[PDB]
Amino acid sequence: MRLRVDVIPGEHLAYPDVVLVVDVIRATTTAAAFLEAGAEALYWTPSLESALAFKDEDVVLAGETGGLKPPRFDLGNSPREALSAQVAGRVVVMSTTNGTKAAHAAARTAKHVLLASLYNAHAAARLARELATEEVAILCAGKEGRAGLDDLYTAGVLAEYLGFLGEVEPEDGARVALAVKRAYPDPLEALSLSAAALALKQVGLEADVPFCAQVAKSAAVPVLRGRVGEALIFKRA
Amino acid sequence: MRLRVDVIPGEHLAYPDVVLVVDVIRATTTAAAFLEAGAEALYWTPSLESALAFKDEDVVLAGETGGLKPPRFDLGNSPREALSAQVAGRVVVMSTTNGTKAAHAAARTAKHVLLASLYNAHAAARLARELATEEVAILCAGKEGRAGLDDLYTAGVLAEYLGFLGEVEPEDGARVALAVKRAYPDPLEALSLSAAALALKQVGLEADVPFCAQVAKSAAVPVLRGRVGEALIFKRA
Ligand SMILES: [Ca+2]
Ligand SMILES: [Ca+2]
Ligand SMILES: [Ca+2]
Repeated sequence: MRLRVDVIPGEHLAYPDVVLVVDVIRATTTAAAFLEAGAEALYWTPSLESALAFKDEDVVLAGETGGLKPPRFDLGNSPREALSAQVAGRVVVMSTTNGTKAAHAAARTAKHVLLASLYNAHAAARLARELATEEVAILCAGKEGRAGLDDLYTAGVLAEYLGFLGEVEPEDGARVALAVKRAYPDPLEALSLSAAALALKQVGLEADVPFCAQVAKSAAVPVLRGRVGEALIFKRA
Repeated sequence: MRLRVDVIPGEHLAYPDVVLVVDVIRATTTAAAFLEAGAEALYWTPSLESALAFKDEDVVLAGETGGLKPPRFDLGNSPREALSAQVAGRVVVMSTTNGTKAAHAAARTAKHVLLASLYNAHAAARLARELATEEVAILCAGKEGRAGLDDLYTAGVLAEYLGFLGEVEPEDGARVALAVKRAYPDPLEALSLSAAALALKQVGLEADVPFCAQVAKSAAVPVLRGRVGEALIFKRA
């Protein structure tokens, strides 16, 4: 079973089998939290305006620009606020920056697209292995072409767990991700040292970092199951 | 001093101060070997075609596509062959797949561009610290949008040495590079597990890997000093 980590997305990159998309602070952690709270589905849109379009339907609008909730949205991108929100049985539309680009990119060629985080890591890894036939790839969203220490650490936790579950053939990115995991046995340390955590502290949202540093506290795995208009439709596996 | 590592190049990425460009297997190692052999200058172009335009009496053309010497070139990209080449006092023109383009990307904005490898690591790190005033960035060439374990290990060796010289404030990429260095006590293991080493084995050029794994065997540091047409002009510092 090949094990691959792409440290940043690339328009030209292709995925032959499974792809675990990671934006641990915060988009993919928030996505899992909404499904853990019972949301019927998550619609990930490619832009703020595209999410604003559902603003009339029976949905909850969640998202951020610069990490902060847009004035017309119901919720921001905090996974803590997502987990406690009244969304059971509801469709949540999410508009986030780095995370949606990565998912739309992987969705271009992958057979399966899963949204992974430290929060749902063991369940996400187990489903990836169950669905894979030749490769489990992990795509780290990073930020604007530069890799994130937090996403790579998460990819290292996933890579290590996948190795615990069965044999794996890693390539370079996966060896890099495992090295990042080995260097930070503490998930909260790896995440708190990251640029994404500092960005949240600069806008007063650092309380979200410990939530994102939780490991395997949810079995909710968003899986790409369809598309409507510009939205990718994720459902709980 | 800020310490930055970009795990892969990006067209829009900018560098405010010093950049150490790394393509350890093999372009930046080969660059240093040519200067160790006495070459007067290295002209790095961004394509085979542009390198060929510099053909002239006593000019040596070196390079590769798919790791192999192109038909019209004098030498390929082996650092062993570069070190033993008849290049004393001559201009060596090079075009390679990853490294020479990465240098052009950094040179668009950097104040200083140095070509770094394990082979000249300590001299390169010392020169970067001497020239820097606000930041030393290390640009890993990788391969076609994906990070290389070998370039990141090399960046970690450089990052560690820069830290011996004074205060460093690392960002995410630099912490990833240092984690890769810590994960591999033997530079030959990081390099021989890398996709770049396996790609050389596919075409029978793997004898160059041990050469690339030498640490601080040369004091020759190619430093950017000019540009003529499509060639970046590097001289021995
Ligand atoms: Ca992020
Ligand atoms: Ca290379
Ligand atoms: Ca030109």
